[PDB]
Amino acid sequence: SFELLHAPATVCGPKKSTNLVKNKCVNFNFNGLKGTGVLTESNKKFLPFQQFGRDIADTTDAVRDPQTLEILDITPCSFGGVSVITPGTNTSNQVAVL
Amino acid sequence: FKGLTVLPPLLTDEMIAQYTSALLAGTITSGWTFGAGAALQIPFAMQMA
Amino acid sequence: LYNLAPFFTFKCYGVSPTKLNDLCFTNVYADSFVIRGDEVRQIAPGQTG
Amino acid sequence: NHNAQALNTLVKQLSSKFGAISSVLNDIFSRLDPPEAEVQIDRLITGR
Ligand SMILES: *[C@@H]1O[C@H](CO)[C@@H](O)[C@H](O)[C@H]1NC(C)=O
Ligand SMILES: *[C@@H]1O[C@H](CO)[C@@H](O)[C@H](O)[C@H]1NC(C)=O
Repeated sequence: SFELLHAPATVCGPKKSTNLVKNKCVNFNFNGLKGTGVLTESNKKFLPFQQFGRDIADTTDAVRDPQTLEILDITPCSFGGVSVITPGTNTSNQVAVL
Repeated sequence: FKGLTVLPPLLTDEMIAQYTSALLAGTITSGWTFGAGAALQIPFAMQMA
Repeated sequence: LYNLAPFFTFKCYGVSPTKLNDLCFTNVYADSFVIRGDEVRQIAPGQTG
Repeated sequence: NHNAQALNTLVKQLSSKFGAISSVLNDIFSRLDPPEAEVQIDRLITGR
């Protein structure tokens, strides 16, 4: 019998440890928490007992480092829509992109 | 985000204000004439008469 | 634990046996007791006996 | 206010499980076999 929720966790299998990357869109795996995002400096006044924070809009904004105990904000790296401006096939093949 | 974005309108507020100023100037200076062809001037007192 | 060959029941509820290597458990109870051969039927959730 | 509330509830409704074990796709894929995670993913996709 075991509880399957996230950290704190004292029992884990064998794995490797990698260093900290800041403002790089990086695939990560924190203590079994799979995902993709970029980690940045946090100015939030996280209390010492706060493990991981769904602060605003019910989003897993932050997770606390199992070794350096730093507040690591998790945000997905930049994405967006792409639009294509064309003058018409009969006129020209030149294309501008927004 | 979660994939939900907002697009800006084509006409800025300044352009709409310019349109409104044009309408006010036309109606003050020419009455209802500017809305049916060439704009013809007329004093405001005679227009209100 | 997989080095032990004679496994009879290894069913898991809510978790996959092959996915245990990539998981972390906040608390685990090694609740153990020896039973008769056929009694593995009644060790199941929501099941009476 | 109507536009803001509609967008806010669209954001907020993601937290529901729709009958699955969890509302997070990563956990379902991480701790279940693909044959058993397929139904959970289908339920979440249909709800969303
Ligand atoms: C080892 O992990 C503990 C757990 O929080 C942490 O406090 C400690 O600083 C870590 N040690 C090193 C050398 O990273
Ligand atoms: C197709 O090409 C002709 C020749 O240049 C042009 O006059 C016409 O406008 C084009 N069709 C459209 C829909 O613009």
